[PDB]
Amino acid sequence: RQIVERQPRMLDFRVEYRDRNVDVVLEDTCTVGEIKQILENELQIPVSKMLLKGWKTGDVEDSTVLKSLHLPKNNSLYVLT
Amino acid sequence: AKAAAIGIDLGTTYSCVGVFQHGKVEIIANDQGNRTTPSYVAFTDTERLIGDAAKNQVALNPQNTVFDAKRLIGRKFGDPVVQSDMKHWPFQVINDGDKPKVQVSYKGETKAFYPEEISSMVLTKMKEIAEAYLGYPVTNAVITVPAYFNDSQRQATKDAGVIAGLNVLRIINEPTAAAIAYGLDRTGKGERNVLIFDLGGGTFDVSILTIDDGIFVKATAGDTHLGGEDFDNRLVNHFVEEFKRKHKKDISQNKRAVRRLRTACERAKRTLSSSTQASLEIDSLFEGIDFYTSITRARFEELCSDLFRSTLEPVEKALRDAKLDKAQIHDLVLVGGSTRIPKVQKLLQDFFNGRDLNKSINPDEAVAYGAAVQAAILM
Ligand SMILES: Nc1ncnc2c1ncn2[C@@H]1O[C@H](COP(=O)(O)OP(=O)(O)O)[C@@H](O)[C@H]1O
Ligand SMILES: [Mg+2]
Repeated sequence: RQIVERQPRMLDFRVEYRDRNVDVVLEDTCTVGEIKQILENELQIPVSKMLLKGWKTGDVEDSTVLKSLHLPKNNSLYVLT
Repeated sequence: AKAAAIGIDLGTTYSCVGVFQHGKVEIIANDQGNRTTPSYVAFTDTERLIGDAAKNQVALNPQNTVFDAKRLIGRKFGDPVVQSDMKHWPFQVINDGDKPKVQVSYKGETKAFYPEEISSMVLTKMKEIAEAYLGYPVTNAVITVPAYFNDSQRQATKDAGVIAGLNVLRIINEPTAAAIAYGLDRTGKGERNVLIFDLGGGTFDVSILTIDDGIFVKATAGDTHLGGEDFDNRLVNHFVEEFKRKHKKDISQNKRAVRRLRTACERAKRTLSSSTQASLEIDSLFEGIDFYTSITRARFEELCSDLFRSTLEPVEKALRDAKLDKAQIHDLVLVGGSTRIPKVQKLLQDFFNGRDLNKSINPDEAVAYGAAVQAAILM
């Protein structure tokens, strides 16, 4: 046998905010902050004003590279303002 | 005659070692005859205790009995979840440059330990268990972590292995190891969708994987604060109420009495997975009053029915994220010590429409089993 744990190169995110869901697709070399910027374009709220939630720890930063979070292919997040 | 490598399930509340030898996995019993060991470390006036010895004296020595180090490993002191968890631990956590350290009294002195040092002591015990069975020093190991652990948690778990004197061959995901134990990479049936339902002592993890040709995560869900401990506490509160009715006294603010009750409740809970009734006895529980009673499986199920039912919600959520119907899950895998509860098994089986579920490996051993296989493959 040989055993390989493949990390998906494209990450799918469904981000919930209030009544609404924002779909986001990006490479796992992107940062968490790039998700927030896409959220700002969709919600017209500044990234400064959003608490992006759903990660498994509370130390994730805007500069965190998504690959380092060992995320599943399909992800559920949500935004607090 | 070369030394085998070991697989170690380094669990939040219990750990487990296996070794693959002679075409077969052996899950290794410790010197109590036990195949799981509490992930507990204690510090007394005279010695350092690890495993059962540590967990046995938690009620008498709560300030210097460490557990849950897995909730701290690779983490930052300022993490809200860390600060939230600290309110429930009787041991002190301090800040060293945003790195948490556990602080205790040891041989009369104040000592502080990094999470990976605490975990390295658990891993030392698991290493010594394997060595007592194999008859020689063990230097190589695969260690498992939750699939959602980040780089920092993985690196700190590996550091705990190095501090324990192990060459860490690889860190792999717990649900991967569970699937390996069931040969789910070797069905020869093409790509398969696998759901891992992992209910332990402190945490509940649901993972959906695809497996094709030995290549393994499509969705995750769960609750990092739902586990066997919460079922114990439903029993604790039940008997606290029974003790009020029988003796008109409230024991809930006596920390030693509650912990002694919790220990006895956890044992009764285990018995209720094999029998429909269990007895419970604690001498001098409170104000020297002896406590002795019994409980039925049915009564235990009623006390926990909402918690048991709540486990299906993360299953539905993971299926939604993976965009899969429950009928598209080819292999269902129940692991974790709490999946031994018959009501839990029945709720999952009914949810997956009467399907026979993968349960013949002991569910608190399947992760160590798969780690042992991965270890042999890497030697
Ligand atoms: N026979 C049993 N019946 C019910 N619960 C059990 C049984 N055996 C173990 N457990 C529970 O399993 C939990 C620990 O599961 P385990 O997977 O071994 O540890 P971890 O949480 O570290 O993964 C504990 O709450 C323990 O009480
Ligand atoms: Mg375990």
